[PDB]
Amino acid sequence: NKYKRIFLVVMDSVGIGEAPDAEQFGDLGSDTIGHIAEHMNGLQMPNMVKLGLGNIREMKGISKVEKPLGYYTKMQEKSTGKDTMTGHWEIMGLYIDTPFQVFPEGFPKELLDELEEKTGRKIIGNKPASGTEILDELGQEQMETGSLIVYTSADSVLQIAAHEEVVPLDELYKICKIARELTLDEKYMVGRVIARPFVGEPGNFTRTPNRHDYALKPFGRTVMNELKDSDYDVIAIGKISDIYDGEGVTESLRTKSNMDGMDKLVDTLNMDFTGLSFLNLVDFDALFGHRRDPQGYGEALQEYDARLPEVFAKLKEDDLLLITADHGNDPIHPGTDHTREYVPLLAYSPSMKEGGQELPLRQTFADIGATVAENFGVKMPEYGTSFLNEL
Ligand SMILES: O=P([O-])(O)O[C@H]1O[C@H](COP(=O)(O)O)[C@@H](O)[C@H](O)[C@H]1O
Ligand SMILES: [Mn+2]
Ligand SMILES: [Mn+2]
Ligand SMILES: [Mn+2]
Repeated sequence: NKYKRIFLVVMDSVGIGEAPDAEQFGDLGSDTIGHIAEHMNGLQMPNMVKLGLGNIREMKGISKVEKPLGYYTKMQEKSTGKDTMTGHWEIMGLYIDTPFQVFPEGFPKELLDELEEKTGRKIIGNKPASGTEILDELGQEQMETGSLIVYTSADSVLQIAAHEEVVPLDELYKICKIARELTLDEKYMVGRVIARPFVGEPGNFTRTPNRHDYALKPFGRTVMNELKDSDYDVIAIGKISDIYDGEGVTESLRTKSNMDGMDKLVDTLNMDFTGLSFLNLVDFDALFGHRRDPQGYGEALQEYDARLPEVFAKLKEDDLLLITADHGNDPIHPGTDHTREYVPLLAYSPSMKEGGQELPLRQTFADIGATVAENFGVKMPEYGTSFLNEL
């Protein structure tokens, strides 16, 4: 094998400019990194610059270098949707025709009607809201009526909140499983159903750790499945295990923040493994992209960049570092949804003694999966073209 360990980092939502098919999505003009760089009066990302980020595209404060540390290009998404699951499933070798839906105006009446019909309970709320906002507003009504608070976020989720002393936990879980079945329907395909039990009294409600998620498995066996089946390590960091519903995962490391994510990445560099360490840095998307906060996004990008030299120092000759994203989420764009953008690709190993070069544009995110598969000698995915030989 060319590399003993591959470290794959998804900077969630860190797009590098509108894709050729952005118009279809109402995403003309989108540019996640570029608009952030303009907001910041120049982004300070010297380490990503050293890798070749500016060689992909020059942006304010992000210039090309003559000798990038590794190879660089961008990737184009082939799957229909621009959600996190689609992006990640494509990265790991799939093609996803059916997009996961978001619900800025709540769920269709047809779906909620069937959920009421199957559960024998009324549904209230039906809007995007934070857990805290929706409980403050509707918690008391929920307690008094035995209704279900159904809500969403800016992502593809359906959340059901019920008080633990009013709706027994096992009943809430049964209801969520019903909702999970009803939402395997392309009219209202949600990525994730989430049980949101809460306790307390009016003016003092708190969600409990009895939260449970109901995810969909990837629509196909992924490169991760193939690595696991061939007795390789597949270490998932952060949201990765959840995104793939555990498929192909041999170890999962929970993270609480981007900095904690980098700490866990460092933890994996310190581990003797053979296979894949796969990190998702979610703060970019969750805290900054969706909240349309270019300042916070810029600061987070600078915080992430400052962590990289330690990663560079720990990489061995037979390690490969891959840095990419799963879509865009331009924090100066209308609405609250993701944006259809190219994503950067940087590929670096210390064994690249004369630095890197430009790779041909990756025509599907599955080029990553194909590269990982070829490296480890496992079954090649149906989609994707490996760039292993180019490195
Ligand atoms: O909590 P996570 O990280 O699993 O994230 C989950 O809940 C969040 C809501 O958080 P809240 O209602 O507390 O503001 C959603 O944005 C996210 O799509 C969902 O997967
Ligand atoms: Mn848009
Ligand atoms: Mn994402
Ligand atoms: Mn998102």
